Amino acid sequence: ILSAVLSQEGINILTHLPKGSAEAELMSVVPVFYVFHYLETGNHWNIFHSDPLIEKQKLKKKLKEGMLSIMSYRNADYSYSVWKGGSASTWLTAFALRVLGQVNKYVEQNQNSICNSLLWLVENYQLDNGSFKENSQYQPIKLQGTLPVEARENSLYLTAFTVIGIRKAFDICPLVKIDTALIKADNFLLENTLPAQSTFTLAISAYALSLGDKTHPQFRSIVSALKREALVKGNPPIYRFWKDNLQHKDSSVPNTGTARMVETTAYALLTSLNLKDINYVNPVIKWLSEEQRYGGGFYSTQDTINAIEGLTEYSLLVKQLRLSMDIDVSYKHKGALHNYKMTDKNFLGRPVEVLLNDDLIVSTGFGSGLATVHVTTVVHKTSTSEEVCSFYLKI
Amino acid sequence: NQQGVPIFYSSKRSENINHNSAFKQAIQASHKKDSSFIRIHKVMKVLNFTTKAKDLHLSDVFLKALNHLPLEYNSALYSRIFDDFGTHYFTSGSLGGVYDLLYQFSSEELKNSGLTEEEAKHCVRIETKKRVLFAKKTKVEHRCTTNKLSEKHEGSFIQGAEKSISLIRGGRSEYGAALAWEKGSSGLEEKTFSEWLESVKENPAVIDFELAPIVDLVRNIPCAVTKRNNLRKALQEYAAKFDPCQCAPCPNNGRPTLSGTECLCVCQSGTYGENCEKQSPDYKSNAVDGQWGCWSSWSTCDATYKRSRTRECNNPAPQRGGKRCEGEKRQEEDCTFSIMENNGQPCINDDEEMKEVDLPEIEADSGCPQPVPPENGFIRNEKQLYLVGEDVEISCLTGFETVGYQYFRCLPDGTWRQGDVECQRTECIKPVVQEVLTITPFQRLYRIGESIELTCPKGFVVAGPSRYTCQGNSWTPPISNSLTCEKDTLGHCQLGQKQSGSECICMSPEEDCSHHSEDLCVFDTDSNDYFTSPACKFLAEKCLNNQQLHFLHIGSCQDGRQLEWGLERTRLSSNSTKKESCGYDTCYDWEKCS
Ligand SMILES: *[C@H]1O[C@H](CO)[C@@H](O)[C@H](O)[C@@H]1O
Ligand SMILES: *[C@H]1O[C@H](CO)[C@@H](O)[C@H](O)[C@@H]1O
Repeated sequence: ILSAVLSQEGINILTHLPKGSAEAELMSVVPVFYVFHYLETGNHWNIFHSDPLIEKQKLKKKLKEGMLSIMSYRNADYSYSVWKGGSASTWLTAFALRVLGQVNKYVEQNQNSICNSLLWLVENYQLDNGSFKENSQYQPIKLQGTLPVEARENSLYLTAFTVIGIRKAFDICPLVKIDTALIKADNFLLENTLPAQSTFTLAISAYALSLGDKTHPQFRSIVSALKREALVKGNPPIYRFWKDNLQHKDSSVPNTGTARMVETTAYALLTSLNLKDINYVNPVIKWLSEEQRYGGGFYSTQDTINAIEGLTEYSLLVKQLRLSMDIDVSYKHKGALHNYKMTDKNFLGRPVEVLLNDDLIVSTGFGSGLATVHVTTVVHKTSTSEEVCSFYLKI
Repeated sequence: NQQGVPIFYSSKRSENINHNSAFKQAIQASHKKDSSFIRIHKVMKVLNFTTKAKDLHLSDVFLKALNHLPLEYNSALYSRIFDDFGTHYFTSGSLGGVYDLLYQFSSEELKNSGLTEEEAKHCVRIETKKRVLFAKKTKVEHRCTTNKLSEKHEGSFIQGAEKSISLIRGGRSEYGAALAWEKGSSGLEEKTFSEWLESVKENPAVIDFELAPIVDLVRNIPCAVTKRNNLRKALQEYAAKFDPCQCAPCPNNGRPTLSGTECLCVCQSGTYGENCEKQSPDYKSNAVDGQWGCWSSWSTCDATYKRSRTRECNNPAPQRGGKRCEGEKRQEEDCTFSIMENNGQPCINDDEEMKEVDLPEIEADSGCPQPVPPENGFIRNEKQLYLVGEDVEISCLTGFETVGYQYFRCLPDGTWRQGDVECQRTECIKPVVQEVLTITPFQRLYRIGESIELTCPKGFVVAGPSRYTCQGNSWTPPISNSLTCEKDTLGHCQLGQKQSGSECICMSPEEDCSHHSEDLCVFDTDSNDYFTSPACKFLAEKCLNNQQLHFLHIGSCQDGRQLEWGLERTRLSSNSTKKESCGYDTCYDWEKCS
């Protein structure tokens, strides 16, 4: 187990915010939602030193204020914008549903809203091949950061980024029509990622399919690719991360070795954290942890939302994984054969024999962990059975 | 003055070889009376040097103090090293000596001498030559010997000065000190100067040199990355104290300069006195130039990376036509906040990154390597090394499910015990999709026995078959790139012709015909018989010899009414005023294409 917490202050800043410009106003308020998801879901109300119970409600007040605050950027037709006069942006629309979906857990949303907002993207902004398009009035945004990309490479980023929103908030409006939309889109990402264009593209793409069918042939192919680009310090690895680069793209400059990587490796971390391959994940969060020092800070809120959801998911993957089992072996008809309570302290409780010829039933109620049952059976057969022999012998 | 941004630089640019009292004596002398100054210098180069770029060898005293540095930033203790060791180090430079002297004349005296700037500078140039340089010399000019000023000092221009300041770097101090004006050196020897010159090669000083930040030096200590970045930050804050922006302005467009803890005022020409308040009636001006206030304190880090700093043009805000101060009122740099950690204040050290694939190296450990999943499956549980007796669980890819013993066990052997395991399962997934087609129905997974229907737009149909079915884990079988929808004859042109140049001209019999159309039957007026012929080839030959070659009868040539009829058909051809030509060469005058 590794420690991944937050400074008492850090949170303080995030919750307090800075104020003035409408610009990055939204950017102003997104973090609170994450600092709540992480603070509630991984229970950590306790950090404060004051009264945790009312402090929880203090954030809630800020959280609902902030909830309508985002609505400001919602249009007529339910599509998110920066300015109503402004323009409707396919980018922000996805990014809203992504923020909302995580929040819906503990702050109930306007259901009918979420839906029409969804149906906007799907019915209007999806090609015949699943891929999504940014609407127009194209605007570089300070918040967006590393998102800008070249050639089709941007179709991929966006399709995957909008997939993420739709995955995140699908629960709230499970529509037969938008599940289909997900099917078509997912296929794009699988069937159109493989010859990898960027590390940043590989990663979100990986992460987006990571929120879908995580057993898929093509997908695990992709995940392998990403998993092979990784950087390490110390072997066996103590530290692991990803840098954004391709073999064509070298200059004697500081900028290429540029933060973009924190975002890309954050998408990797989030990908694997879904696969629940903690072995892979450990050197990353140690390093991402270690990152603040090496990194200085996370340049823009975009990655900082993903880093936080990382630390969140991990601290609650640990929790799922701990062994508190209560296994029971019994004969279906004849009596109760023994049964053993298995924990961290007393794992691999025993081996026991099977006495009687009654179907065997191994079975825990609700419990937390991972246990392995082996049923090695021992039998004797004559020589001249087809099973073993193929010839007629004598001597 | 380019303190700036990143700060490496060249020493041809400062031209202030000014010591503690080198500059201070001049400023303090300048308060005594309206003064002008005459500089004379002579470089004496000895050698160059290039400090090698990497793997530099640092000193004990330095490496020492460079260590007793705390991990956590502390402007207090960090600043310390700049005071003691410095800021930059020489990548390259020269070593030797400089004859460098600054002469102080009361501007009243110069006006009394009446010499032009070019004259005055030259009288010092040639007088030095005669008096100190020892050379059998350029002929003097009585312009420099018998003017109203030199006349009052035994014909010397130099001895006219209130005093001189020595900026001589190099050689033995005995010989150097003598070259500065003193009554003791006042009957001194030219002999002195040549002796000094030899001394300079045995006792040089660094002149004419390039620099680079002392920080780039600290690269391989315990906590390099930590202390090196801790120091760039500390470098910024250290810079601010040294700036003279904080000095209050000087009475008369005087530019205040800092040394140590004090601002002494630098005076404009025609002003003197302790703070440039006094002026002889020669100064005939009250224009004031603007100079910045000091910078602001940074604004707290923002909604964006962004942060703010500010000055205003008010220290000596401009008046009655003084120069507007030049630079930035404002400054955006981007910034950050610290969020994750409590414990460490960590130490990273100049490690070396590596793509993971390239290091595959140790087996002493004796755990088993990653094993081989079976076809259509994967290992649930990735590592490089597994301890002996560990299990790894095999599961199957989508649409396939485990049949049997799901585990391999790591043997002390190094070998794997390998299970009774297979990935049988029948659930076809959505096939290798070509952008062109569209399958129906559209699902994530298909059941054993469901069929899909490949369909395309109107003008087109499918290259391979249209209906695949899901049997024994395969279909029956999809092209995987061998299938899309392209229409025959890829302003449409008539059946005899093809398009080639955005203008409808005939397809050539020999060339374009090749793809197997139906065996047609055709009558030929030149032959007076018929022949069975491919269709493509026929519709070409219409162009050339149509009036010779008619359309007759679909299928290979064969007897019946069909044949006797097509014969009549094109025997009655002459009188027919109207022949239609849809798929047939023609429709009779009497018929309609149907
Ligand atoms: C503006 O003032 C500040 C404080 O002295 C410095 O950071 C900068 O060099 C400039 O002089
Ligand atoms: C502010 O800084 C500028 C140079 O950056 C000067 O022009 C001015 O005198 C003041 O020092």
